[PDB]
Amino acid sequence: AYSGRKIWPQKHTGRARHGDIGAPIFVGGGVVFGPKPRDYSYTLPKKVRKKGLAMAVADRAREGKLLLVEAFAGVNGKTKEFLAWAKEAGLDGSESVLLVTGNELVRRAARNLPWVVTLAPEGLNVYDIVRTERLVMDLDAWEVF
Amino acid sequence: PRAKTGVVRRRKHKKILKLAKGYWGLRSKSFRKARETLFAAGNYAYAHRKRRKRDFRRLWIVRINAACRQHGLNYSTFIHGLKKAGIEVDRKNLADLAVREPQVFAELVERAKAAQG
Amino acid sequence: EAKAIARYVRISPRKVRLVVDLIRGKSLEEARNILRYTNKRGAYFVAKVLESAAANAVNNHDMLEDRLYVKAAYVDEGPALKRVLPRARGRADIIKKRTSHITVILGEK
Amino acid sequence: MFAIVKTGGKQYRVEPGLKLRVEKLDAEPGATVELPVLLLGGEKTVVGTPVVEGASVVAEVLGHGRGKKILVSKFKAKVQYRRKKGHRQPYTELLIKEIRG
Amino acid sequence: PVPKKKTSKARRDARRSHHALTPPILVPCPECKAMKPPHTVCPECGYYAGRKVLEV
Amino acid sequence: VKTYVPKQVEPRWVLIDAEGKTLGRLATKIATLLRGKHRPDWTPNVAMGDFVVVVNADKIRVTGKKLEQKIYTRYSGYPGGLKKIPLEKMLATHPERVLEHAVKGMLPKGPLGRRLFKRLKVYAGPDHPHQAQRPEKL
RNA sequence: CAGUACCGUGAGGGAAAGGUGAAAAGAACCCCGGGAGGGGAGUGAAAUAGAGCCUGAAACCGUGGGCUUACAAGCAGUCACGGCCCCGCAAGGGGUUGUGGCGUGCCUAUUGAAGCAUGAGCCGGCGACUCACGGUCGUGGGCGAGCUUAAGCCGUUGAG
RNA sequence: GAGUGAGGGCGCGAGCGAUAACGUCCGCGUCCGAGCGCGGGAACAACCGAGACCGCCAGCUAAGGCCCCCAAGUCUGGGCU
RNA sequence: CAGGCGGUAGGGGAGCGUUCCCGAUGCCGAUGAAGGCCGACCCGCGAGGGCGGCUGGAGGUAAGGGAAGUGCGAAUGCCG
Repeated sequence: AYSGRKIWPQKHTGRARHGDIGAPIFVGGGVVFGPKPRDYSYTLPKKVRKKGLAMAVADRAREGKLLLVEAFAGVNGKTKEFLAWAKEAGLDGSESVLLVTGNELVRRAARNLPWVVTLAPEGLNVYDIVRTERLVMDLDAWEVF
Repeated sequence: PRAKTGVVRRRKHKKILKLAKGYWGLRSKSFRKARETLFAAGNYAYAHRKRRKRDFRRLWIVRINAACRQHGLNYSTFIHGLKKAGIEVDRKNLADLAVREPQVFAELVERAKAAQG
Repeated sequence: EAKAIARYVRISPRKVRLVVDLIRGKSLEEARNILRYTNKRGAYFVAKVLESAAANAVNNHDMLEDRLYVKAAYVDEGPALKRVLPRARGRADIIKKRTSHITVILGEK
Repeated sequence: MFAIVKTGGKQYRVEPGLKLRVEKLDAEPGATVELPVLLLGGEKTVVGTPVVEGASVVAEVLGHGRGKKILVSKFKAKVQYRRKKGHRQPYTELLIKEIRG
Repeated sequence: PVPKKKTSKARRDARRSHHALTPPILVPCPECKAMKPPHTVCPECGYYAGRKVLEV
Repeated sequence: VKTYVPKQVEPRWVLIDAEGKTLGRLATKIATLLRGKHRPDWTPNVAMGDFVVVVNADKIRVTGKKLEQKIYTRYSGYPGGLKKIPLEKMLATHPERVLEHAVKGMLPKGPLGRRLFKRLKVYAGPDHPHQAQRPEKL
């Protein structure tokens, strides 16, 4: 704060000791380093970006996985109709699920995917699947060789 | 992420407040003060534990020697009158059978003593 | 039921106290008079007080003079106005001014 | 009339069928009629004889009707910043019902 | 000189009980009802001696 | 929960004394008699006991050679002076007064010590006025 | 409505001070009346809703209540039988205290404390080793003679 | 992975000192400190005993005690004060 | 079941109390979140946790564990 730089007396002083106008004693003075924009940059690899979901879904297949690897629904751009294949398939907002659709097509379509996935590109979101269940894929190749 | 103070402390010292009701000076209106009594009152309440028992105890002791001297006999050796007997009991508290209906004790003299012949 | 007020003063609340315990437990008569005719501040005020008190309490509250007993009041204090005191070597001779407060009450006989 | 014996470092006496407390001791609720030994009686309307023990071939009908309850206490060190409490207390307490001998 | 502590309210009312307001006095009057105090003048009863305000 | 509180007592009464009572020596177990010795209901907190006296107490069992061999002094001075008096003195000054002291040395104390004392009639009668009992024990 | 009040001589230096409500709808009227500051009424879901008004604790306030007290000695509180006013049919639960017992506190220093060796206004409220990076022993692990890629580039709402 | 030498009281060996000090240096033993929580000690950490969560209107004994202010024979002698 | 248990610094075991995360297009919630005054029941050795009443006036975040400007009587401290 470029403080008034040094101030009061000594010996006597306002009884209370001091010299440094940094006064880290009030609700506006210096203190300590609690945060730091350094939200710390730690991480890992793909040598695990794999194994994880492996064992997970297996048991999530004992749940009811499946995944046409590529299925229609209709206008692939009109939300409703997509779900029309939700029912003509066997799903309904309850036990949650997700999926990978590498095409803008159903993307610029699935719009608001509550209780559901609506992916397309690739980032991987296992977690949210935890709060969900079943699912579908875009070719084993799309997942990654 | 941010964090402050708030209400925590007061509570921790409010406990005292409640336990302090009835005390005199600051000991009835202070966290560091009443705190400082939870120590006196505290330790002395508990502590006064051995105290309280140590009280009602010997209290028995005398009232006992008191009228036992009436019938004649007296403590120490008296207790013996019990030993030379055949067992030993009464928890000098029960020895209240002198408070209400003592001639009960009377025989007890005849008891203890008689072992010496 | 025979009541008024006693707040928003400019001075010493403890100086009132006994002025009331002086005329507590009495009756409308007692107080109104005696004290009204008793020097040393307080008077000129507690006065206008009792006038409005039972004036309405015997208005939009319908009471009865003469019988209105002197319940009591609420010996209490108020706010202040700040002003420091100069001195030798411009020291710290400081203060303000305690105003006063308290309550007004009598009843139906 | 009165009567007397004990219950583990605690000598008691009674009259008819009263009961309050004296810690806890095994044997389910008060569905049983448990009873130990004794020593004197009550020099009055019926007696006048203690002697060596007395609990020889003689006991006392101590009814049950359990009601075991968890009480409370309250501790803390206290000295010179060595008051390390963080520990109140309870203690046992059984509720049953006597009879006699 | 100078002390070093804080005042006690106990001693508060203690030494100040003798402050129990000692109320003034008063008496009757003649004509109307100017119940005046030991030697005074008021137009509530006027009087009948020297001559001040009014009487009836 | 045995208590012992009988709900009051109302102390006893008795009488005694003669040229053959060893002053002081007796004292001790004397008061230890009033408070409520024979008083079973004796709940140390309450103040029972009796109500006793000592007539022809003047000069009673002159004890031993305490005479001249003891200066009953406890009256502390103020400017630099208190009191003294030995045996061949007090023995004189209110014989009753005297005896009082001898014991006064040890005695009990507190709201209780005080009360159990109230009843301390003595002197050198015999015959204890304002009486209303006195089962004297030799 | 502060870089102001303000303190300065310059430089300089620096304050306090957000919160009625859905809507001011912001008080009509008439008896206290010095304007002030009152009571009613009304609006008003809400006046323990009205202008240092949000909700409003705490130090400091007694009205007024209840239990205490003028032989009396004390870190004071405690433990004890007892009595003394609310509540439970009962069991008791209470509040307080008589006396009796019992009682050297508290926060910092050191052969050595309670201590007139310091500090302690008082209550509230703010207050102190993360973390970066860097070094280095353990821990669930995976790979495991093998075991780990920066700075970018497509791409990432996001992610990658 | 941390304290660490600013210890001292007692007793003994022993040097200091006017067998001068609740002192100094060591040794050592010691326990206080760190056991100012017991108890005795009349009141007083370092001297003796005794080393610590419940409940106790429970009992046995060591230090240590039995006229008083509070506990248990003004016991028994048998003398000697 | 023998045992252990005072114990300054130090060094372990946890647990507890204390503000963002997803859970939060899940769930209480005006027959109330939240503050509170009160609670003399229950659960917590404790940490506390409750747990229910009356004043209280607009939101809360489950199990879980994932992050920590706190776990503040005080320093003749800052301030009010």
